[PDB]
Amino acid sequence: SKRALVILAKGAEEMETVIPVDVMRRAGIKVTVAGLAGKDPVQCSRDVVICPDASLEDAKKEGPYDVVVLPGGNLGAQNLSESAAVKEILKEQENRKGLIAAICAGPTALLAHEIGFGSKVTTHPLAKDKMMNGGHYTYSENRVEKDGLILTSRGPGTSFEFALAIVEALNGKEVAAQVKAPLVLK
Amino acid sequence: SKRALVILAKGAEEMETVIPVDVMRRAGIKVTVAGLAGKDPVQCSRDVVICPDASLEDAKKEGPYDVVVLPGGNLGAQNLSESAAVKEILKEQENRKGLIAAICAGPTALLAHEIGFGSKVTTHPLAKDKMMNGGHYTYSENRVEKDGLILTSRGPGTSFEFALAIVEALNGKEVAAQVKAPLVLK
Repeated sequence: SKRALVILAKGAEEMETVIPVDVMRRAGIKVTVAGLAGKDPVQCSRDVVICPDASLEDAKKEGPYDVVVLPGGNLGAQNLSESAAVKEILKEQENRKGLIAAICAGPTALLAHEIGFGSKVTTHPLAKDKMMNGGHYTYSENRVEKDGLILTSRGPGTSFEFALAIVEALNGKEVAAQVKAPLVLK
Repeated sequence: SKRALVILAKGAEEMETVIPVDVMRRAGIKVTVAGLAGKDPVQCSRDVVICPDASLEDAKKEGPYDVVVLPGGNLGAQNLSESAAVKEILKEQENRKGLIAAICAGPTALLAHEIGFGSKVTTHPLAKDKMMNGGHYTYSENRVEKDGLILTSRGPGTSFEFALAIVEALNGKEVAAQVKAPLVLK
C-alpha cells in the first residue's frame, strides 16, 4: 500500500524513469508519474516520449508519498533543479522524514534545493564534481548508496539495483527478492 | 548510419522497449519506434504510456531496416503474434537476410510467424514451453543468444546485454564498448 512520486521533466533519462516505475509497480507500490511541466507528453533524453499519469501540480495534492524519485539525465536534472515546485516537494518530504531517491545526475537537484546536506551520496561519475561543489555531501562510489532517508545511485546500469533498493526500503527484503527473481538479473 | 525498427504493441514490457531504443540511439543508430495499432500512445505492461514515432504502416514505407526489434511482455508479444503486418515485416526481413532481435516473450512472435526455424534461441524462462511447442527451435539458457540473423534474450534484466549485442552486430565491438562504459553496468 506504499506510494511513490516520480517527477518526470524534459530531458530525463528514460531508462532511469521507466525501470524504477516498472519495478516499483511490480512490488505493488502505487506509482504516480508526474509531469513537471504539466499533463503533456515528455520528450526524454534519447527522444522516448512518455505520457505522465498527471501533472506535478495535481500529483502533489494527492500526497504525501512514501518516496519521491528523481530520475537522471543532465537536462532533466537541470529542469528539476530550477523548479520551485520540486524545491517545495523535496523540502516537505525531508521535513516529514520521507524517503527521497535520486539517480545519475538526479542527485544534483538535491544540491540545488539544499536537500540532505551531510549525507553520503553517489552520482554518475561525470556528475560528481557538480554534486560535490561546496563539499556539502560525502561522495561514495557504491552502485547504490543509502544514508538514512537519502537514497542515490549512479546510472542506467544501476537502475535495477536502485529500484530494488527503493522496494526494499518500502516493502522489505522479502518483497524485493520476490520481484527480483522474474527479472532475470545477473 | 544503421537503422532499427522497434515494434511497440499494447502490453509490451516498457523496460524491454526503452532500454534497447535508448542504447541503440546512444550508438548512433537511427531508431524508429513504430506503433502496431497506429500513431496513438501505447499503454505498456506496467502502465507506462509511450508515444510512438510513427505508425507501423508508415514506418514500413521507410524501410528496410538493419534490425527489427520485438520487445517482450506477454500481452505485447501476443499482439505481435496476431498481427498480419508484423508477419509480413518479419518474413521480408528474413528474406533479405536482415537481423531480427526479440527479448523475453518477444521470441514467441517468431514462432507464430514461422520465423527462423532451426535456430538456437532463448526466451524468458516462463516463455520456454510456448516457444518450444513443436520443437522448431533449439533452446538456450544464455542471457543473450545469437544464431546468425536471429538474436534473442531473456528478460528485463538482460535488456542492456540484448541492446549492446544489437549494437555490436550493427556497428561493431568498439562502438558497443564505447556506448557501454558511460552506462555504469556491472
